[PDB]
Amino acid sequence: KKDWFLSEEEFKLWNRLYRLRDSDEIKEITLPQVQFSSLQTTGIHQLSLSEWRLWQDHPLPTHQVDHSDRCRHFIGLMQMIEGMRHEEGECSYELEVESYLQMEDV
Amino acid sequence: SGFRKELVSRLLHLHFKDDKTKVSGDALQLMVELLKVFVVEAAVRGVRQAQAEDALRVDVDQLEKVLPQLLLDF
Amino acid sequence: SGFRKELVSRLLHLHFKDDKTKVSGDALQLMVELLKVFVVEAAVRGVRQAQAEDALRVDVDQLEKVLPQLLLDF
Amino acid sequence: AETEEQQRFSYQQRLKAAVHYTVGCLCEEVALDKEMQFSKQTIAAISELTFRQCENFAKDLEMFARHAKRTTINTEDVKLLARRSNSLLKYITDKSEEIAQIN
Amino acid sequence: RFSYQQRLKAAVHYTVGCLCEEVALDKEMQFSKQTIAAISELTFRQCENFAKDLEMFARHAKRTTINTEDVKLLARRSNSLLKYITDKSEEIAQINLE
Repeated sequence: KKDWFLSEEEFKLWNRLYRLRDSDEIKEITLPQVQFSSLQTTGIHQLSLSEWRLWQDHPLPTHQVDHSDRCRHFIGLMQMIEGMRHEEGECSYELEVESYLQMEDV
Repeated sequence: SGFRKELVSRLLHLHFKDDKTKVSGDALQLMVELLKVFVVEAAVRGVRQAQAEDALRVDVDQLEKVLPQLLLDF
Repeated sequence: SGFRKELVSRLLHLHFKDDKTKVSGDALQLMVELLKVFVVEAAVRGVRQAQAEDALRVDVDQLEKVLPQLLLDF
Repeated sequence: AETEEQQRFSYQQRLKAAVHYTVGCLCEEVALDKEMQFSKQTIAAISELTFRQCENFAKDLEMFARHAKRTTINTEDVKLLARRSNSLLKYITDKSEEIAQIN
Repeated sequence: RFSYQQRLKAAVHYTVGCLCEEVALDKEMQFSKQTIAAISELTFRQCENFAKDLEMFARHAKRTTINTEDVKLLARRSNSLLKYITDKSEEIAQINLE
């Protein structure tokens, strides 16, 4: 079934069609590689998960993979955040929930 | 502060799909700690985000920008 | 067109911590399918976003918008 | 059915309220430590987040258990929840060995 | 020249490049060079998570060799994903038997 690596032809194709170069506007594309805070450039584009937050309070188009539960929790959380972004006095969530508090659970 | 074993147990049994599913005493006690770490991570990442914006307090804007990653790291 | 099992097998082995971990031929075939689904899912969803903006080409801006809900779906 | 829903809703709110009270306290400490406050809306968001996140934890634990044939969720499924971060896993495992002793 | 890792990534990059080409022709949309590189990075990193989870999922069931169950646990979050993986297993079982 052929090799794990690119062939001569596939490698030439990659080099001139896909490979990013230093002379390109974006020389490289990176992703967050994140950290846990509580426990302890140029031509480089860091993919952002937060810059399009105002696109997030609605379920986005799907192709073959349905949105998951945590995805819908995320969307619902973005919706809840939109609703209380311009408050506007005492928290709507506080009053919505405080009357159910039972001191035994805490 | 922190969560109580009883509360955490009611939050899990609230979502289980199999009514036969149970949680060991150690597991439940470990969850109490895990939930605490989760809340602090979110709160701390919120502070970070707001500080990177030279903001004075954590509003829902800064919390939004840390949400997706926070959910992915868990 | 897709990923070769020979590559996927070495893609996984690159990240194993234990030098004894192995991958069944069938699980490897499933992982070959899984990786494709992910790539195509990202591509098409980027397309659907470029279409919504009536752009002519999918740029990283269009990709980053579908990213959170993409990663959360996986 | 109309009383079963109102009951399911009340109970949910009871739990939401407890999480919210606890989250508020935990955030109070983070505010003192890092020296910065949280809007009332930020706290409420973190609470709802924690609430919904419990659902993810629950359904995962249950499946991780069934994956190991068990019906009872033990201490090593909880660890599977913290795999993403080495420091996270280390912290939870450090707290796990601790609990075991005394517990 | 290239580190073993770089060649793995270039291989992934090229495959992703071809898959995006199909999508481009099918859906009638062009991809920027950067967008394909981005998806390539996502995929390679997504693969690191898959690999580490399989290993732990298997070791969780006291197994040393990752199996079909571990892959199904990977797609536990999506009905579509799970449905496909299980169906794939079925087609794989049919092809494997005979």
